[PDB]
Amino acid sequence: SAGYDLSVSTFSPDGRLYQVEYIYKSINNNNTALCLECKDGIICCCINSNMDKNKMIKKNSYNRIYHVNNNIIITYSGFDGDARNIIDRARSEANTYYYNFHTNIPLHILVNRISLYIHAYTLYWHMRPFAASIIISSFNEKDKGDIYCIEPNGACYKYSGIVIGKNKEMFKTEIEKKDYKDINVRDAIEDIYKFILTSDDHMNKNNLQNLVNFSWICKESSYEFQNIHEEILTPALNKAVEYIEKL
Amino acid sequence: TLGPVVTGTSVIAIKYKHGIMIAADRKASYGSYAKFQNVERIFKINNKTVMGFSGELADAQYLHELLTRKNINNLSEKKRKEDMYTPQHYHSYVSRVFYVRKNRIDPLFNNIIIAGINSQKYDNNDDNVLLYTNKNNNNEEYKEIHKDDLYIGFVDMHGTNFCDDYITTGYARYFALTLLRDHYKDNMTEEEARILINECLRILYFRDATSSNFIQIVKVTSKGVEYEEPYILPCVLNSADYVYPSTLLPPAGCMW
Repeated sequence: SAGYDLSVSTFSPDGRLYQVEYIYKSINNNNTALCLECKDGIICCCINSNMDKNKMIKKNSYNRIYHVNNNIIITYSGFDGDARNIIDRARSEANTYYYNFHTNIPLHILVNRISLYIHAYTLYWHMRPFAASIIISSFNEKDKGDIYCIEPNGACYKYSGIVIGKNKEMFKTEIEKKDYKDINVRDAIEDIYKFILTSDDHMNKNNLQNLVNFSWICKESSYEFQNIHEEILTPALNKAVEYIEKL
Repeated sequence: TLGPVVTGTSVIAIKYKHGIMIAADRKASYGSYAKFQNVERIFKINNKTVMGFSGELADAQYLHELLTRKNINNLSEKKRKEDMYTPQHYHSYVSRVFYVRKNRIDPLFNNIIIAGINSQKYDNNDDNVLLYTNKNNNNEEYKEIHKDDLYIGFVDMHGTNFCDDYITTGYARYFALTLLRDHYKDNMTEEEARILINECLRILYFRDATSSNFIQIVKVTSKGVEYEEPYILPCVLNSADYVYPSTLLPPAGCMW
């Protein structure tokens, strides 16, 4: 602070940009999103636990998982409007790439372009920086999984599994126990439900159905985007719930 | 574009009892030169919509790009199968593009056919769309689709647009259309529709210099958009007088 935290274009005397750190705090307070690489696909999950008191919301109507070309998963934690802005930009870059080259934009190039777009809103004294971190991921047989997470400061890193948003540390502690590169996405579903039950103290076995978005790109879906059907999420939810209530 | 340079000739699209059957020979000519003989001229827009073109190939490829990305963005926002754009929607979009370009005196040198299935009640293909995989190439039967649920639209260079039970472009507007107005009927089977389309294409082969007999057939049905295996159409002359030698005719006079 000390007057150096009122603008995203002023460095503090210790070399820090405080508006960016305040955005980070906002994101860490927001809902949880995670993406996990498995043996035959990637699995993404958003836990909308901030909406637990919103009883009148239409069941399963709030979804934070989108896709780019029907084969890239993009999700976020942070402001919905800013995330929609960034997703629109991602799709616009994909359209432009196809128009120019007649092939789909590679994942890593798209990540670089999105991160540059985000970074450009941290440079001027009259623009609000985006308050959202983005997960962008794909999967195909030959390359296996690619998961990138873009920060509000504009830094993109590559992960085997990522958790952003609230309670991310506990989720990471649970995620890191098992090597999911040798587990199948279907089997990972139950693990994820168990992790949700433990880590998010606002989530119980009653609102697990209406507060969690599940999507994947896997062999079963021909390596194209798909929301996991309730006929697959139901047995996994029941099993996680009974196992947890046992202990 | 200032005028046609590389052109495709003619497309035929008709409704039959299981959906749309659209045909075009796989030929693109450089003037009177048949430079390309294996050209695709019918494109898939989505699982229920196809685009055929005659005229300039570059303009047709431009339009195909536009529609490909339009369908992609449609799928990006989809939350239920009803949200997918209908053939009527794409026909309106193409008619609008053409109208705007006419007003600038900058038209695409094409005639376009937009055809497909205008309903979502006959199957659940748009529940999980695959852009880069095809599962048809399971052992289910076609659904009879009511004619009113099928759509065949036409757009020309000036933006003229309309719909009908059968649409033709190019020389099919004379040769094929005559036989269709004479002989088309509702609820034809795939066999009858194919026979009629083949008769039209045979006449075109015999009377249109730009045409070929290597025919691509595409079907839009409850199973989605299906590309049939291209096939050579057998075209034999319908009179022995053509084959009679000239030397057997009288040598005197204008005998030729």
